This record gives sequence, C-alpha cells and structure tokens, in this order.
Amino acid sequence: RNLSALKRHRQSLKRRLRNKAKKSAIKTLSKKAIQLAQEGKAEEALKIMRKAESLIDKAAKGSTLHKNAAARRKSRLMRKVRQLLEAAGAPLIGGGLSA
Amino acid sequence: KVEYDLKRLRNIGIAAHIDAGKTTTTERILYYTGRIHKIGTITAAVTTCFWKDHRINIIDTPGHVDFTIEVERSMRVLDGAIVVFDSSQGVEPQSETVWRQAEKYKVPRIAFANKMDKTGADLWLVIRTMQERLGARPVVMQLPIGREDTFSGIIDVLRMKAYTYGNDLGTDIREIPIPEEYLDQAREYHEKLVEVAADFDENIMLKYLEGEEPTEEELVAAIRKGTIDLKITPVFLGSALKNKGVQLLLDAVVDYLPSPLDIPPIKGTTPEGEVVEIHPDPNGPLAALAFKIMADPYVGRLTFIRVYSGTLTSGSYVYNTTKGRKERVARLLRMHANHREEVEELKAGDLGAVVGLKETITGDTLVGEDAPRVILESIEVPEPVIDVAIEPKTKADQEKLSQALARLAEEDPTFRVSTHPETGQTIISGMGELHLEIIVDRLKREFKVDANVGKPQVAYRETITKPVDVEGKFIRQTGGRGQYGHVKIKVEPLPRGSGFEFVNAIVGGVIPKEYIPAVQKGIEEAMQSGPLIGFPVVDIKVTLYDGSYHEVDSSEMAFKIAGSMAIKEAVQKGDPVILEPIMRVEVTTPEEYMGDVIGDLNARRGQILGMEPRGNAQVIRAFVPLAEMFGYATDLRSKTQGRGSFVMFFDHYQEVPKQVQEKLIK
Amino acid sequence: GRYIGPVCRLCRREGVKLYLKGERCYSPKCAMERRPYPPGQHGQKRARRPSDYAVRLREKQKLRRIYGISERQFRNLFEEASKKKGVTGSVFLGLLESRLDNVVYRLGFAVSRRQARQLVRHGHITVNGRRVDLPSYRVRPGDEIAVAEKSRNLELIRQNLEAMKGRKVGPWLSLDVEGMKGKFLRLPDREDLALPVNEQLVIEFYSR
RNA sequence: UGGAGAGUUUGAUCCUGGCUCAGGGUGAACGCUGGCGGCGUGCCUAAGACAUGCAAGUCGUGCGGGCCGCGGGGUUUUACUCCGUGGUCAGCGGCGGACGGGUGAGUAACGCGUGGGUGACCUACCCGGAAGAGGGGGACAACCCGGGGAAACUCGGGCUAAUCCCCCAUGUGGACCCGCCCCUUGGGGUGUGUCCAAAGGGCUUUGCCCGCUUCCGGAUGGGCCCGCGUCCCAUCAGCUAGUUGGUGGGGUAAUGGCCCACCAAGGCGACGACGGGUAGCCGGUCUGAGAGGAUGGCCGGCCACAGGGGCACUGAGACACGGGCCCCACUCCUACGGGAGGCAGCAGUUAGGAAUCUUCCGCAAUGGGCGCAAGCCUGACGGAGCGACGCCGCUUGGAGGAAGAAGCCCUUCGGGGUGUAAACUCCUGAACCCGGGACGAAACCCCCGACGAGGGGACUGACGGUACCGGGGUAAUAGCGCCGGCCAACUCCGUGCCAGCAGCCGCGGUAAUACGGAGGGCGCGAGCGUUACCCGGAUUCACUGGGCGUAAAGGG
Ligand SMILES: CC(=O)O[C@H]1C[C@@]2(C)[C@@H](C[C@@H](O)[C@H]3[C@@]4(C)CC[C@@H](O)[C@@H](C)[C@@H]4CC[C@@]32C)/C1=C(\CCC=C(C)C)C(=O)O
Ligand SMILES: Nc1nc2c(ncn2[C@@H]2O[C@H](COP(=O)(O)OP(=O)(O)O)[C@@H](O)[C@H]2O)c(=O)[nH]1
Ligand SMILES: [Mg+2]
Ligand SMILES: [Zn+2]
Repeated sequence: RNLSALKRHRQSLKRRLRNKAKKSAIKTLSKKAIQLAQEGKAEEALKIMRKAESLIDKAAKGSTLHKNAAARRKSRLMRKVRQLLEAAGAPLIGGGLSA
Repeated sequence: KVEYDLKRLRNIGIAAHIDAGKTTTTERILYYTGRIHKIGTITAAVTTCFWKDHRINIIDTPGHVDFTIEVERSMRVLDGAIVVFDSSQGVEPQSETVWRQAEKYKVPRIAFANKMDKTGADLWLVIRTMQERLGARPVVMQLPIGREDTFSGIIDVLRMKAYTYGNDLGTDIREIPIPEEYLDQAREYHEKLVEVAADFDENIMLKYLEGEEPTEEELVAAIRKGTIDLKITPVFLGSALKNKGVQLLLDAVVDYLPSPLDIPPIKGTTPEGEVVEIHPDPNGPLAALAFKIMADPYVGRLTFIRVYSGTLTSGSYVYNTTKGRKERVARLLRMHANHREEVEELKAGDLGAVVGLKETITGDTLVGEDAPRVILESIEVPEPVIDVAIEPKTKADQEKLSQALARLAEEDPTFRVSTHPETGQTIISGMGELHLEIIVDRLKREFKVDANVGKPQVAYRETITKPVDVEGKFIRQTGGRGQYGHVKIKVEPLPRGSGFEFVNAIVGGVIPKEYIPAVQKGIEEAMQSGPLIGFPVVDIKVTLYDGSYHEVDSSEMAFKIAGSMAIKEAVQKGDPVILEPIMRVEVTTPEEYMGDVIGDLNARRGQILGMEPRGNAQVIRAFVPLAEMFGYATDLRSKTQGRGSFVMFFDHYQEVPKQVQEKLIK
Repeated sequence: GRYIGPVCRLCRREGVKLYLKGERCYSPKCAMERRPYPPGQHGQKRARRPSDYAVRLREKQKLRRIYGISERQFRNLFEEASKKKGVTGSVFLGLLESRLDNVVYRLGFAVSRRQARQLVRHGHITVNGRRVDLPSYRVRPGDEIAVAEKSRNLELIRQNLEAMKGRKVGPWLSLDVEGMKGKFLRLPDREDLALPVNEQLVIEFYSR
C-alpha cells in the first residue's frame, strides 16, 4: 500500500518552506533598497542595499540560490542603486558600492 | 498426513421437480457442514463441505423444468444424490420425472421430504407414491413428532433415538428421548427396517428370527450395501427452512451415500479403438473430464473438472485429446462455501477447478502430457423439442446475431442453430419454452440484437390434378440468328410422392437428337416457381411427343425455352393444387392423459394411426401438417402435466383443404 | 538425415554407376551392371532430349549423391566454396573431400561412405587424440585419423583394415595399416579425385 | 570476383508493350506430418482495461527515544530505574529513489545523423592542489497528555538530540558595482568599497579513518547554438502580431521575443512557404552485379511518453514510470463525511486478433544504490520452463543378400515394375541403465607487512548431481509438395463443360501425362506446402540504363 519515500516528501515540504522565505525576503528587501536609492536617501539606502546583499550570498550557501543566482541578483542590485544615486546624491556612507 | 482416504468422498447432487427445496436445502447443508465455531449463492458449480470426517461435493442445479440435460450431466460426473420431495405437494403429479431419469444413468440416491411443516405435509403420502408412481423400495428411516404445524422433534428407527427442535433458527435442538405416547409406533418400523436390511445381510436375518438385535454397525452395512445397488431408497425428513432433519440428513449422507470407490469405473477409448475402464487410482494415467466453464473476474477462465485416474497437479501441463491441445494448468482451486481455497492437486475421484487452459470447452477429456491420449465417453443425447423463427431485422442485426451464437453456442451446447435450407430465416433449437424464451432475453439484451420472433414457414409444393397437352412455340425469324424452337408435350399428374419423369417420345426425329438434352433442362428448370405461389412444382410425368425445328435458326437454347414454355403452361392449365408437408409423430403418454391427447391431435388437421402399448405408457402414431404443429411441446406437456413426450419425422406432401388454397394466395 | 532406403537405384537413374554400397557394387550386380537404366515403370524407354536445366540438376544430384549428404549441407558447402578465394570448382570438392565420414572411407576404415559414417558416429574414430563423432567434421592439413582403442579389435575394422594391405591411398593421404593411423597430407586435388562429375555444370546450376 | 531468363496479342512474322512465373528474405501466422540437442527468438493488433505477488533502498561510525533480550545496578532497600553492546520499531536527519527496466502514442522537428561553436553555461559522487574547521544561540518529530475520525490519518498543548536550522568571527580565497591594464562577444588581471565559509562521528584517541567549508584544476555526464542531410499531396499558393528587428526590464546555470513594456514595419514562399497524409531517427537489416529499392524486430546510441491534460515543490540533476497538486475518464473501500489508486517494470488475467511463453530458480557470477565494514536491496542480470519461430548438428541403421518371394501396378500376356528394397545373416549400438562428476570462484574479509607494493590464509554455485567421463546397452520416428508447358518427374482406372483445377497460357463437352484414385517417378526431408509482405527478375521511372513520324508520348 505504501513506500517510505514520503519521508522525502515531508522534507520536500520543509525545505521549500524554508528557502521559500529567504527567497521572498531578499525580494521585498531588494526593493526597499532601490526604492530609497532612487528616492534620494543616499546613505540610508546604501545601508539596506548592503543588507540585501548579505541575505543573498547568505541564501547562496544552502540550496536556495546558487552559482551566479546570487552574483546575478547582486550585479543588478548594486547596479540600479548606483544608477539612481547619480540622480544627484554622491554615495554617502561607505555602503557596499565601491568608490 | 494422508488427509485423503478416498473412501471419505461424497459427491452428491440435489435433484427434484421445481418448487421443491433443492436450492434452499443446499445453502442449509452449507451452514451445518461448516458452522465450525471452535476455539481458534451456489458460488460456482461444485462446492466442498466437511461433515464428520468426510468431504462433500455438491452440485445443486437440477430444476427439472422442461430442459433437464444439465441435471443429467452433473448426474454422470457425481456418484450420489438426494431426491428432495415436497412433503406438502401430496396429490403430487410431478414428484416424478427427476428419478426415472436417475437410474436412467445408474446412480444411487436417498429421499428427503422437505416441507414436513407446510399444510398437507403427510410423510406416508409420499411413500404411498414413491412406490405408486416410480415404484421403488424406499425405507422409512424416520418418523416425525408433530405432523405439520406441530413440528417438534424427530425419530430415527434404525437407532431408535429421538431428537427435538425447540425453534427454527437452527440452534436449540437436542436428542431428547421419545415423548410418552409415540414410542410404540416406532418398533414395527424399526423391525421392518431390520426386516428390510435382512434382504442384504443374512447375519441381520437369522439374528432377527433367533431374537438377537443386529449391531448398529452391521445394520447400517445392510441398508448401505442395499441402497448402492439401486434396490432401496432411505427416506428421511424435515423442514429445511426451519433447519430440521438436516443435520440428521447429513449423517444419512455418509452412512448410506456411495463413495467414489463404491461406484462403477468410467469407460474410455484408446487412440487405437477399444473400450477400457478408468481406475480411481491416484497413481495411474491422468484422466479427467471437464464440465463447466466460467469467467472469473479475479482469476479468469475456470474449468471445473471431475478426475477419475492419475492426479492433476498445480503448475504442470495437461493435454486435451478432444481438441488436441496442450493446456498448461497453473493453479488448482476448490470452492469452499465462502472463500477460495487454493490447493495443490486433485487426486482421482476428486472435484474442483483449474485455472489456465483456453481451448478446453465442456465435456473435454484431459490426460497427462504423455498419457495414452484417450477420450472418455460422456455421450449424452438430449436433442430439441421447440424452435422459433428468428429474423434479425435489417441485415444490420443479422450480424450481432452471428456473434450471438458464436459465444452463446459454447456457453451452452444444449441447442442448435440452423439456416432453413429453403428460405433464409434461421431456426433456434431449444429444449422447452422457457429455454428459447430466456435466450430471447440475453440474445436480445446482452447482445442488444432486436429481431423478429414468429414461427417457421412451410415447405409447400405445386402440382396438378388433370393431365394436359399444350403447344411450345418460340420462333423469331427476322433475319439471321432465326431462333426457332417448338415442342408439344404430354403432362400427367402422378401419385403424391412420384417425382420427376420425362418422355423422349419423338418418332423419326422431328426434333433433332442434339436438342433434347436442352429441351429437358428447360422443362426441368421452369418447374421451379409454381403457377400458384411459386414453389417446386413436383409429382408429375412429362411426355415430349412432338415439335419441329429449323435447319439454321434452331439452337440448343431456343429449345430449352420452348420446352420451358410448354411446361410453364400445362401446370397453369391442369388445375394446380397447393401440396403441403405431413409429419409422422409418436407421443409417448400414460393412457391416463391419452383420451384428450388424441383429441387435441384430431383438432389439428391430423388423422390418427394407432397405439401399441409400451412400458407402463402407451404410444400414439399419426400424421399432421407442420403449420398446425408448431410449439407442440408446450401443448403435449399440457395434456400430460409433464408425463408426455414425442418424436417427429417427415413422410409425404398432400393437398390443402381448398379453404386453405385461397388462404395461401399471399 | 543421411537418406536411407534403396541406393543401387540411384546407382541407376544417374545411369553412371556408384559405389554407395561399396563391396557388392563391385560384384556382378552394382545393380546397373544388370539393369543399366532409370528405375520406375517406364525407365527403359527412348529418353527425350534433356533440357538445359535437367542437365545441370543431374550433375549436381550426381556429385551430391556420391557423398550422400542433404541438399541443405551440400548447398552450404558450395555457397562457402564460392566466397572462398580460389577456383570455386576444385575448392568445392576440396571440402566435400575433407569430411570425416569421407576421409574415413578414403583411408579404408570402411567399405562404403554409408558405413564410414556410422563408424564416425559411434566414436570408433579419432582425430589427433580426442575422438570425434560428427561425420561433417572437417579435417585440416596434417591430422591423424585413427581408429579408437576400444574399437581396434572389432571384426569389421579388421576385414576392411585387411584388404588395405597392398592397396594405395590417394597421394593426399598416408596410411599405416598397423597402428590403424592415417595422415591428411594435403588437400586432395582436381584429378586425384577421378569423379564422373563435372563441377562446371553444378556451378552453373547454382547460378540460376 | 560480379550480371542466365521463360510463358502469353498473329494463320505466320518482326517490334512495342502489359500481365505472369522460377530466386532471396520474415518477430511471422495457417495446413498436413513432427524424434534429440545447442544457440537465438517469441502481443507486429487495443499507447484498451487490469485481480495477485514481487519489481528501491540503505547507513546505530549522524541524533534522541519506544519495545525486548543481557551486564552492573544506581541509594543504605524498590526509589529521581543511569550506564556500555546487540536485536528491534518507527521519528529524525544523510545519500539513493532523475541510474537501471518498459514503450513508440506523439513528433517532418536542430527530433535524429554528421561536423562544429560556446568571450553564452552546468556537473552529486571520483582524482590532484591550496587554506581552514573560532565562538555562541535555536527550534520539530519521536515521546507524554488532551481532542476529531468509520477509515486514511489529523488537530492542540508541553518536552528534547543531531552531520537540522540561525547569528558573530577569521577569511587562504571566491562573489558583486567603479576605475585602470592585457585580451577581444561576458577571457585573464588589478586597487577602493561591500558581501559569504563550515559538522561532527569511530578508534587502538596530540595519529589515523569517514566526513565537513571555501577556492583553483582534472575526469565523466549534460544544457543551449549553428552548416549540411532528413517522406507523399500543388486538385494545399500564398503564410505571419509576439509576427521580423530594436531599446530597456524580467527570467535562467546560460544565449535568446523565452516572457513584458514601448518604439520601427518587417519576417517567410515555386530553391515549394502555409496546409493536409504518413512516420519515432540512426548504427544497421533484407534484396541487388552494382547504382538503387525497400526497411528500422532482437542488440547498441539519441529522442519522447508513462491512464488523457495542466503545474510547480524538493534537489547537482526531474517538471520525476513504482513523488506531490488540480481537472477529466475509469477501479476500489465507505460508518457515503470523505479516502486509496495507475502493470508502455517481471509473471499473469481479460478484451482484441491469424498470432506471440512460467503468477519459475538464484543474487553463484557481472553490474548498480546505501555502509569504514560485516552486510542489506537489486523480476538489472545469470539461469531454468513452454513454442520446429529461426538457424546449426545428430538419429530412425551399416555390410552382405535372388537373372529377382509375396502383394500391388502395367502387359503385345512372352513379360515388365516396385527392387537389394523386404526376408534372412552376421555388427555397431540413439534411447536407457549402475558409477564418477565440473569450469564458471577469486576476490571483498583476515594475518604478516606500513590498512602501499608484494606474500600468505579462509568463506563463497541458481543452472546442477546438469554438461561431460568410464562401464553396461535394445535395430530403434517419416513425412510433405509435385509429375501439360514455364519445370526436373507418366502410365492405368474413374469421370463426361459434371465434379472439379487454376500463378499465367489454359485443362474438363467418352480413350484427360492438366479433374479424382492407384502404381510409378521427381524434389526436399523433421520437415514440406499455402497465405501475407519486401527486393529481384522489371534498362517496366532508365544516374549507371529508356523514349515521343505511324506503337503511349512535341505544347497551335
Ligand atoms: C443456477 C442454477 O443452478 O440453475 C440456474 C442457471 C441455469 C441452469 C438457469 C436455467 C437456464 O437459464 C440455464 C441455461 C442452460 C440457460 C441457457 C444459457 O443461458 C445457459 C448458459 C444457461 C446455463 C445455466 C442456466 C442459466 C437456472 C435456473 C433458472 C430458472 C428459471 C426460472 C424461470 C424458474 C434454475 O436453476 O431454476
Ligand atoms: N415453508 C417452507 N418452504 C420451503 C421449505 N423448503 C423449501 N421451501 C420453499 O420452496 C420454494 C423454492 O425453493 P427452491 O429450493 O429454490 O426450489 P427448487 O430450486 O425448485 O428446489 C421457496 O418458496 C422456499 O421457501 C420448507 O422446508 N418450508
Ligand atoms: Mg433452485
Ligand atoms: Zn551399386
């Protein structure tokens, strides 16, 4: 009637549920950042962006994101942010983005 | 660990005329033989049950109802039988049949009076018949306490013990001694029993006259050694519905019912050609007969079989000589009254079902896969009695019907299909009304075919009364293939059953030698479509006494026409007469019913011919028209309540009563 | 299997005498010696001219009947000799000749091929040691065909091994009546085999 | 090293030309016969449905317990019942269930084949190299108690372990944006800034073994892209809006209208678009002198699909055949409130059909997953079974033996034939008997060594008491087709355009080598015929290798 491979499903669910979060996290967070950065919040933007970044390479560790999955998202985050901070702002605090 | 002494085998059949108690009696046997309860549907043909160190195989199905055939089939396979009787039905005219068809094969049986509780339930009354009707030597084996509504306990003479029944749920029984009165009644019947048993054991004979009582063990031996010979028939009793006399009838089983050994060996034939017994030794060649196929949803095709010699084995290989085929028996199976017992083998004399086999239909003989490729007997000959016209509506259904029998004729070879060799329409051979009737449901339902069901047609014939002579001319002279043929003939009627006779009555040769062949093929021909309705104008002599010709125009053919004209008209002219088919029939009937039997036949356009007695019966011969002869079964069986049977043959053709002349102009 | 049934009949038909029996065929009665004509009811009648086909068929039946060997096998061998590099005609004979049941007869251990076969079958023979029983076995160049030991003293073997003292054995074979041995020097040759058979025809027969 | 033609239009001829036959081949069926063995092979149809059993697991050397059998009992006695090891039951977590096995429905297409491109990528396990393994917290089952339920299970409290999760640290080093350097599609560097590592088990315990973390390289397997090749129908001629291109996003391991927004009107087609029919593709297979024609079963490679259809989750990998979700169809249980399923896995059932097998034995070998191992799983596989389905080998006898029995057939009645055939005579001795009896199996493990080389030792056979070997050993299965010509093989009797034959031409209408029987003969032989289908013959679609005045064919 049954085969103890559901042990694989039970897990299947757990894991999903886990990364499912750091997943949607980086999302909302990725936004909160570019938002300000564009809004003008020069430094306090770079702050969040620096956080977002972490949470990314952080998720890269497990099986959530991986390879360039992280690196890609980054090259776009600290890409658009910097391309909104030039909307007259001069990268204030020493956020991620390099001089 | 033998578990099979053979001498412990009881293969029995419950026969008896409808109403009775056959079926109900069986489910009951299948409750006692297996209520067990120890500190731990006739679901397929034959079933096994255990009763006091004895395996019993039952095949309840008889029914009698017109078509027996089946009853008489299980009968051949099995060894014993209970002829249940309806105690109530006293002025019982059909108690009969059943049995007179049992010794018909050669098998032993005991009697049971079932409804000993239903009004009119008079035990004696049966025996007052079981020797008055069939006339055997039954032996009172019990005497009921409380005739009918007052059905309490019962008494077994042979063992002078009394039992009782406090209910009808089959629980509160017990062996309580004789109740005050009664007693006396016993003795005498227990003496006659022993007096009867005397005609078997001399030991139980002297001891009788000396004043000693036969041992309860040597006494049984007599009765048993007496039944098995078809000399006596132990009668018992009890309301099978109220569970009474059953557990006692079950003893009655083993105690008097033959074992696969007490019975006479089956004959079979070698591939060379010579009879030979088949010995019940579970170590000789493997010889088994088949008798019932059934489609199981779980295991598929099932082929219930009765082994005689050798022993079939689970996961082996068999061989059916009948249809020269190598079947591979994979699994053996025994039907228990409630589950599927999967056993590993059936030793000679045992019965069950095999799984596998594809070409094995009814009556098949299966031997080892090297054994003498022999074929048993089985030859049963139950032909038909009632048929019908079946015209499959538009040619569409004419097919659904072909398949109809293409599977229905394997699932029941107790019939015959035939295409009337004279008029498309097909006949459906049956063995009694009901028979064809219920086919008409399945063949029309589970086959969705929707055709017609009226009656056959009659192979009429044309001919004449007065002799005539007319001209046969043809000539067509316009310019070339002249076409010139002409002849004169002498047409003259011949006795009803004369045939076809022509006469080469040409003098010098006014009609060339080479053209006569053709002038005949022309006359012979034309006679096809009658002058009245279009039927084989027969029973006449033709005389070609004249006709001329032309040197160039004549033709082999031109003459075939001219002669086909001379005839095409002599019959029209000599006053035609619509002849019809007359049959020879022989109704076997007790001169009891005879009186009306003959009547009815007279009022059937028929004229009687005689009645030279036979057995206790009497035979009647006579002629009749096939038209006024349809569905005769259910008319003969009417004027005889069942005790009537007939045959039928063709004879001659004869004029229709004129009133039936213009009738047929259809 | 190896035919069986009237033979000094085929001896006939082909009308070119054969030694299917061996000894007797030599006596005044190889059959054809007395009735040199096709069997059957007609047989002795003016024979219509043969068709271009009949001819080749008969030359095949001739050659194949000599070695008495199922058309099947006969054909396989031919179909081999063809694809074989060398004048197919000779070649074919080459193999036919290399059959153990034959080498035996040739070496004289048996009076007839029909007999030589039975011996081979019943292990009365041996090749370089291990005994063989397949008549069809094909001998290579430089083999020793000997009579087994259990055999050695069996009437038949003697008598036949007897008539051998004196007679010579094909240039492609060397026999030692004593040790009942015999080597397969070389592959027989076209002429060595004086057969009343033309290979050319037979070939042409397998070309249609 | 390879090429054969014939019959049939006429009174006769020559040409054209169609038809037809002899040859080979088959997952075959059907008919009549059928003795042995070896190696192959066996649902071609309903990709219809399917009872039953088994086809995927495994680690206690990752972790905490429940239950059971042992130690010593914790305390002074049972008490808060701990400990170490060996069974167990599930729960955790780790890998493996994406390989293996089945199938051809779909698909005319970068699906396949072949040859290449990845400055456009991925790769668990396995090798080699470099550097690490520093602190802390934290939940959820199991378990207990309580509640819903027919069932499948499920909900609520409360504990608790771990190689499970999470934060801080160090970052050999890797990831990102910016700038410069080499390079040249996103390839290597390099400086500022920023971001990220980790896990612990076993022993013989400062040393190993198995793991962990990051990074570079190898190896293996893959994704995507491109040139060329890849069937029939023009009585399918025009097709196209995410359509073709662009900019910017999203998405991905990665390119890309793969998706979206918004611009621009373009993209494709007689070199055959679009539409319709059919079909899984190849190595190969059959035939053929070759070119070519057919074809794609078994074995190997790729693809695709797992009742029909859609979809994501987990994960190195899947949109997963014995995983999940939803729709529909069908099967089953139901306390009818809701549950359980998917044999195109092995075997088998039913239906269909002309037709295609045992619910077999073994993990002994090979191979695969899990483990340090012992070992466990393994219908993959290694074998057995049934089937002349194919092919190969073998037997039913060998040597004698009559101017020649019998019977039967023909006859000119002299006789001819069957025919050395039988008989009979010797001789060998399939089958069958006692007896002996394998190869496949030498490693993993263990001991010396140094758990390396090398040396030594032990346990391992389903088939199988089979093959085979020695001894003993009886004359011991033949059919089927054909006999007018092509085409080898002819007489008699029946029959009378009847019955029947028949591939073609034709045979049969009182003497039939053509029907039916007999004798005899020819062919082949455990086979022999028939029916399907493909090549050949057919230079009869002609590239090799054809034609058009009148034969079919020149367009007004
Ligand atoms: C179950 C048993 O034992 O008999 C049953 C089963 C039964 C013998 C049936 C009578 C008759 O159909 C029988 C035939 C031959 C009817 C024709 C086919 O369909 C056969 C395949 C079928 C086999 C058994 C069957 C179906 C029975 C009856 C029927 C009684 C009918 C009436 C109207 C009284 C019986 O026994 O009375
Ligand atoms: N009252 C009563 N009825 C009975 C008894 N035995 C049988 N019957 C009835 O007989 C009728 C037919 O029974 P069945 O055995 O099927 O008849 P069969 O098949 O012809 O033997 C039913 O009404 C049964 O109830 C009995 O002992 N008592
Ligand atoms: Mg009944
Ligand atoms: Zn001769």
